[PDB]
Order: sequence, then C-alpha cells, then structure tokens
Amino acid sequence: GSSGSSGARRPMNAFLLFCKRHRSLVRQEHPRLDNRGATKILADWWAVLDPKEKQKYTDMAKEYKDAFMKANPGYRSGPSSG
Repeated sequence: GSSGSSGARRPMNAFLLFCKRHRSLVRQEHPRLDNRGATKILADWWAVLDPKEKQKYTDMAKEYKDAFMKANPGYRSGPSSG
C-alpha cells in the first residue's frame, strides 16, 4: 500500500493491459493529449468495458504479474488457482 516507499516497478493489470492495447488507439484519436490526457481517455474506455474483456485482461495481468513475482516476501496467494 502506501507506507513510505515507491515500489521498484509493477508489471501490469487488467486495466493497464487495455491501456497498453488501446494506448495507440487513444494516442491516435488524441495524439496531442498527454500521458495524463491519453490515460484519461483510456480510463473511461476501460470504465466502459465488459467482463469477458476484463477477464482475458485480468488473466494477462494475473499471468504477467505472477511471472514478475519473484523477490516478494510479503505476498498473497491462497490455494485455489494453481
């Protein structure tokens, strides 16, 4: 959370995935926009996303993250998905 340190760097997320996918889309429909602006458009785009899509995305993140997950002592993972 927010204790007092900026994590090294996270992988991605179901949302961060759609942004990395629609990134160009937005950037295109709005090149002038800024990393903040284009990111403000993606948000909504996501905010207006179905589950099926989120699912696949979530998997990608749940898959991309795990991969990254290596040197993490304080982590969570219950016996259900393996």
